[PDB]
Formats: sequence, structure tokens, C-alpha cells
Amino acid sequence: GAMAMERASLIQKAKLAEQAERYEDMAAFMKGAVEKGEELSCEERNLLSVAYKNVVGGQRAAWRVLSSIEQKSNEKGPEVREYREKVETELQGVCDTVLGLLDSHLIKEAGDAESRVFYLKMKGDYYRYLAEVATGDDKKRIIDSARSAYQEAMDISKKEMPPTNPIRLGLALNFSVFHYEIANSPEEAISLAKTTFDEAMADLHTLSEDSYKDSTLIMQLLRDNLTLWTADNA
Amino acid sequence: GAMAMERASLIQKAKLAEQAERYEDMAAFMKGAVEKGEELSCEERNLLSVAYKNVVGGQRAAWRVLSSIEQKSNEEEKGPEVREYREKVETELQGVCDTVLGLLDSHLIKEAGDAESRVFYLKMKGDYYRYLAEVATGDDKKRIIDSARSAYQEAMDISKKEMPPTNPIRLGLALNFSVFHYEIANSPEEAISLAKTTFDEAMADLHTLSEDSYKDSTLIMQLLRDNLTLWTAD
Amino acid sequence: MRKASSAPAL
Amino acid sequence: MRKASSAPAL
Ligand SMILES: [Cl-]
Repeated sequence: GAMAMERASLIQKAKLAEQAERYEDMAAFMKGAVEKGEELSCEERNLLSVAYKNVVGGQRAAWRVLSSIEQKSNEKGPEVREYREKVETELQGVCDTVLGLLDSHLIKEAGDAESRVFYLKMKGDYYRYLAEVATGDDKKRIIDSARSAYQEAMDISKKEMPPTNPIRLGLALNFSVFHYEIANSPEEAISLAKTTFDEAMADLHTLSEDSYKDSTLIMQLLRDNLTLWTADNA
Repeated sequence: GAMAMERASLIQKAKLAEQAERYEDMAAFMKGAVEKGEELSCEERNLLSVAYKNVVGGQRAAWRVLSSIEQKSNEEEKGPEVREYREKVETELQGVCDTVLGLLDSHLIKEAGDAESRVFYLKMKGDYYRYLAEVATGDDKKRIIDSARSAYQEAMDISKKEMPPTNPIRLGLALNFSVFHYEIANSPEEAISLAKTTFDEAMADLHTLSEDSYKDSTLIMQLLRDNLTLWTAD
Repeated sequence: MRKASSAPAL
Repeated sequence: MRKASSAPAL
């Protein structure tokens, strides 16, 4: 009917925006498709994720450039602060939009384990991107919201998914990053990454070639962080 | 009075946006600086150009991707989605070109000023009429093409009377005019002739070329050769 | 300490 | 023909 046709058009425009590398457009198209009220397939979930991660990823990178400049420049006007705060506000608005969409349409008690873990991990991620720029009481609440979302996804993944499942691995990875970079819990970050890597390793011999590459892709990232974090360099 | 302070702030924010690769922001900051009424230095001129080049460059690349899909959407899903989204991107691109051309006509193109300054802005006027021509169809297309050519020709007349053959502004003008000939005016032999003459005349003076312009002129010379190779392949 | 790697685009 | 190269920044 009308809903199906409209949804299909927005998905098609999201894919067109993807090919044109118009990620803000892509995100808005996927948001409209979500608001048609139907579940997202795996492919569509990834289109949604790609779009908003590209948008916020560009803002995060800009925010980090400006904070770095700010440090050394502040080592003289208010321009760097004002403009960094302009980028902050925009980044906060995009995360707010994603978090609202997750809460209003995507996070449900129903659905396979992958979908529920996917969206709750995504919720932890966008709260984590908010925490990167937050200060004060707002930061403490955001951090609590990130942890709560990550922990809920972790509970489901540990109960319903194998240790090698790439969505489970991706969640553990990001949660460990949260521990290290946001929650100020380096031992927990290192412990969680170590456990995730090891528990995955123990089951690799059972996987197909395609599953093996998907799992090992994230396992290398875990290793990469472990090597980074476990070093007397600083 | 304090305008000079605001203008300095807009320039500083344009430089921050550039370092953060936020070209839409950069362009708007430079638009504001231009609208303070003061003429732009060489550096500020390039900031303006860099900002808008990147903005329309993303739009043009997106427009080309979409037009190609549209032209080939005949051979899976079909539907008006491609044309609708292409037209949206096209309208945005036209809006940015109109803004730059309006700034050029309103604040930047003057009778006075050094030759390099007048050439720079008339070349920019040719350039943004050329971007309009890339997407123009039918009625206004002839006008837009005539407006690009008149701007490029006046710039060319100035450059050939008042600047050396190795001057990077003159070289970049000749390059863009040869692209105009090939891509817009469908005059391939004229485009090849201009590129070859521009390259050969600069190559004959390169021994003199000042080290300050070596790289800039050299890069443009490289591009003239790239286009020649692309155009004379047959 | 440089920023750690998070899950990639799937 | 592919898009010709035009003048770069600076
Ligand atoms: Cl529900």
C-alpha cells in the first residue's frame, strides 16, 4: 500500500545518497523510512548506522581538531571556543535525533537477538559520542545512560549469541572503549577486551571462512586496543 | 569600527573551519568577511575560493553520481526517485553558485585593484557560471554559457596583457577556460589548442619562474598535461 | 594515549 | 570523457 511504496522510495533515496556520499541526506532518508513503522532488515539497519555514523563521525573529527587547536592556541580570542561549541551543538543534535529514533521506533522487546543488541549497542554508542563532549552533571547522566544501554545489550548478547558473533564482538569492543575513554575504568576496559578476544579465539576453529573473517576483523581491533592500552609509554 | 574586530574573527573562524574540513562553515565565515566591504588580501582570497570550491565540489560530484544513475536507471528498479533527488542536489548546487556570483558582482569584482586581483575574481565568475552550465538545460543554458565565456575572456585579456605566461593565476585561468571550451562549449580543438599553447608558453619561461610560484604553476602545468592526454587520446 | 578503535562500518 | 581537471586551491 501507500506505506510500503513510500518506505521503498526512502530506502532507495538513502541508497542514492549513500552512492553520492551525501550522508546527512542519507540519514534523513533512513529516518523517514524508520518512521514508516516497520522493522529494519539487517541491510537497512546498516544503512541507518552508516548514514548517522558518517554524519557524527565527521563532527567528532572536527571537534577533536578544534580541541587540539584550542589546547595549543590557549597555551588568544574566544573564536576557537565559540566555533568548537558550534560544532558541539550540531553533534549533540544529531545524537539526540538518533537516540530519539532508537527509543521511539527501533528498540523493542520483540525481535531477534541481533536486532535488539544492534540497537542497544547503537544507543550506547551515541550516548558515548555525547559523553565525549559533555561536561558536568550532564556528563554523569549521559555516562550512566551509555553504560545502561551497553550493559543491556551485553546481557542479551552473552545469553543469546555465541562468543564469536560479530555483533556481540562489536558491542564488547565499544563497551571496552567506553570503559577506557569515558568511564575512567582502564582495568575494566583491558579485562573486557582480553576476555572477549580470548573467548572468541576459543571458538574460531568452529566457524566458516566467512564467519571467521567477520569475527577476526573485530578481534584484531580488540588486540589493537589491548596493545595500545597495555604499554608503559604513558 | 568594531567591524574590523568582527571581520578578524570571521577570518579566524574561516581558518578554523578549514583545519576542521568544515567547508560549508568556512564559506559562510568568508562570505561574512567579504560583506564587511574591505577588499581581500591574497590569503583571504584563497580562503574564500577554497571554501566554496569544496562546497560545490561535493555537490558537483554528487550531481554527477546521480545523473549517471539516472541516465542508467533505465537498464533496474526505475522510478522518479533518482530524478527527484538529483534535482534536489542540483537546486542546492545552483543556490551556492548564485551566492558566490552574487558576492563577486556585489563586493569583489571592481574596476580598480591590481591585475592579479581582477583576474582572480573574473576567473572565479567564469568558474561558477561554468558550474551552473554543467547542470543547465535548455532556456537559460545559453545565457549562462555566454556569461561564463565573457568572464573568462575578460580575465584572459587582462592576464595576457599584464601577467607572465608562468603566473599561476593566469595559468589556472587558461586551464579552466580550456575545460570550459571542452566540456561546456563543445569546442574540443579550441580546448586542446589553449591547453597546449598555455603549457608550451609556460614551459618556455619555467627557467625564470620564481620559487614562490614554482609549485603552484608546476601543478597547473601538470594538470594541463593530464587534460591534454585525456583529450588527445581518441 | 591516542583514541582507541571502535567497531567499524559493517 | 572523464571530468577534466581544473585549477586547484591556491
Ligand atoms: Cl516493544
